[PDB]
Amino acid sequence: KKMAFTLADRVTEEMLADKAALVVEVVEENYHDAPIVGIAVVNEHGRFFLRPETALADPQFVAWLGDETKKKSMFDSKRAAVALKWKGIELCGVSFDLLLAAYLLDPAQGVDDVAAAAKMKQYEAVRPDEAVYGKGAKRAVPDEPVLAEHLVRKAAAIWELERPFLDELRRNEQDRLLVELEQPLSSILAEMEFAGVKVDTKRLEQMGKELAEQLGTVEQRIYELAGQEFNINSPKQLGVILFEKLQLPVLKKTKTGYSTSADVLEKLAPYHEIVENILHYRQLGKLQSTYIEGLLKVVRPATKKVHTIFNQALTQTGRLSSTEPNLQNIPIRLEEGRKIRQAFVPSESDWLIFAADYSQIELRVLAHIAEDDNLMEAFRRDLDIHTKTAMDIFQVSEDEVTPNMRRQAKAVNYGIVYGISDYGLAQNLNISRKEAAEFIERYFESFPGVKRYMENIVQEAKQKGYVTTLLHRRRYLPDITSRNFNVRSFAERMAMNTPIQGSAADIIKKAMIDLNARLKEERLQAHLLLQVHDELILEAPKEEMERLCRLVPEVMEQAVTLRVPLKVDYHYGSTWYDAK
DNA sequence: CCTGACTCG
DNA sequence: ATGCGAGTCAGG
Ligand SMILES: Nc1ccn([C@H]2CC[C@@H](COP(=O)(O)OP(=O)(O)OP(=O)(O)O)O2)c(=O)n1
Ligand SMILES: Nc1ccn([C@H]2CC[C@@H](COP(=O)(O)OP(=O)(O)OP(=O)(O)O)O2)c(=O)n1
Ligand SMILES: OC[C@H]1O[C@@](CO)(O[C@H]2O[C@H](CO)[C@@H](O)[C@H](O)[C@H]2O)[C@@H](O)[C@@H]1O
Ligand SMILES: [Mg+2]
Repeated sequence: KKMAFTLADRVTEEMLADKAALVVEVVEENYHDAPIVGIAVVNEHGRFFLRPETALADPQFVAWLGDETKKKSMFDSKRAAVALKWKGIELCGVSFDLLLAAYLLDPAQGVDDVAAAAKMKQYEAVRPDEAVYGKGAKRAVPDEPVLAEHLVRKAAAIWELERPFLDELRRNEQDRLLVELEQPLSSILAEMEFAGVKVDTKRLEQMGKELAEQLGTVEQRIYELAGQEFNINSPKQLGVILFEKLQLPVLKKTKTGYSTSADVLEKLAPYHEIVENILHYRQLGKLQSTYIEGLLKVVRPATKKVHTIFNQALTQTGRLSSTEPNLQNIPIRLEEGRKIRQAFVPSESDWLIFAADYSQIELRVLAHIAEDDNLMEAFRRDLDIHTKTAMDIFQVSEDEVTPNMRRQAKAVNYGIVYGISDYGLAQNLNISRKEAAEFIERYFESFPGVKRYMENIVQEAKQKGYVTTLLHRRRYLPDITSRNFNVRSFAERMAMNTPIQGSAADIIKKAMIDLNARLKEERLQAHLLLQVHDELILEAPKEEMERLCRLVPEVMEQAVTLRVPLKVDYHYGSTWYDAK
């Protein structure tokens, strides 16, 4: 615990070796336009600390940073790349990212800093970030001496941990997943985040003004029906109004009291007309707080752009998550909410939004992995299982299936293949439990391969203690052999779902890499804006639409080659809303 | 701060 | 006990 280093005040030649562990410290969680508090470099020649003003204004250091031939090893390179972009500097040459390495080895570890990654290899010559910066209102950058040693130790750890981590990834056959998929994806996500999505605040604000009025009307209507005023957004107060004052049936209780979830309220619709109004109120209320007010709070005034952050090392299945703001959960299911999408527009005049989504993606992936003849045959015949299920459930013809019915059927298809109980299905379709049980049985009867697969994958998981995806992503499930019925059950269902969702995640990620290269290749101006799990959203001049209508679907469909074909749907328009 | 509500894939 | 994976919000 005695590490010597150089607290430099000027950049030297030895600090620019062609191989180094680099630390560009951004303390603020949201690194967009966030300050860089310090720099640390560790290479063949030594350990150095540099103040941001010093290094980032140095022509040789900036050149080194942007030199792809000068290899850098880091932890969360995207954070540094984006922070540097906001500082007008280009970062190239990142050959190793410890965050992604740790993430691939075991998502469950929740590695959020170098220290946490270090503990995976019994390395402890580095402190946790939280211990150094403190938490909450106490969070602060320590005195230079302390800060300097911290950043240098983190760089030292990355320097010493690279081989051990690559070694383990190599043994798990995940080294290519890191070097050829996640790392190149990281750079793509950095570009996407920095580019941002332009927002039509004039329109969003007008929508918010009108929403407030409509919300106000529903609010009064609710108080009138309840014969009293109360906080509708308080499940507690609401419970008293519904189950005590109004005497409605209590269909479910949670640890804190009566449940007022949407599923329960919808079931109480026949008893009082105040329940439908409350449901509507909550929807409108969510639109206002989150998609109007909340979104407006994160819009960069000067450019009218929103810059989300795609967490690439968080989900347990390989998916990405989106935060501050979350642009992966913008309304679309209900027309009222869907209009929020009219506020998301191109960043340049005469540009359009282009959206492409994978068709029945996880059913296709499951057909491949399970090798279910019927299911594979269905996709080879280009059938729509969601629509068919809709036709069967609602007892209607193909042309009588509304997009809403299809969505409900969609949830039924995925719920069944992922282990929904008869109780769950019955409650969802408001049908007899026996009926639901028969529907499920009949479902696997139709797809025996899938049934066998799910049974086998659970057994494999119990023996190996983990499951894997097509591209070797991994997830450990230690609870799978648990004595407790509940604990075990959840683990088993994770064994049934993770490989499928995870593989779908592997595919779209590769599609993004392939698409990006194709774009830069054809010198097209079109560029990715967002990824929404199984869909990619781009913007580009209208003149490039024709090319994209072929390129995007193609690249996405050819990302990987399965036993069944991949199909991509796509549309474009003046706003994200119109891209339908 | 945790719950339970909304939103999406 | 009762498909999976996520984030943000107001109220507790
Ligand atoms: N050293 C390696 C080897 C493989 N992979 C990932 C890349 C995606 C997938 C490619 O597997 P292949 O080697 O092409 O086939 P395989 O390993 O035989 O796969 P399978 O177990 O399904 O036969 O695994 C990796 O990340 N690192
Ligand atoms: N209720 C849902 C909806 C989606 N998903 C997962 C698997 C499908 C994936 C992508 O979502 P969708 O595109 O809505 O599903 P899809 O099968 O691709 O249906 P569509 O053909 O309309 O794209 O997310 C899920 O687990 N449960
Ligand atoms: O830079 C993203 C990277 O950092 C982690 C851990 O430090 O998450 C931080 O940043 C996220 C985006 O701003 C926040 O949602 C999160 O709260 C904050 O700790 C990793 O999880 C992530 O991969
Ligand atoms: Mg889809």
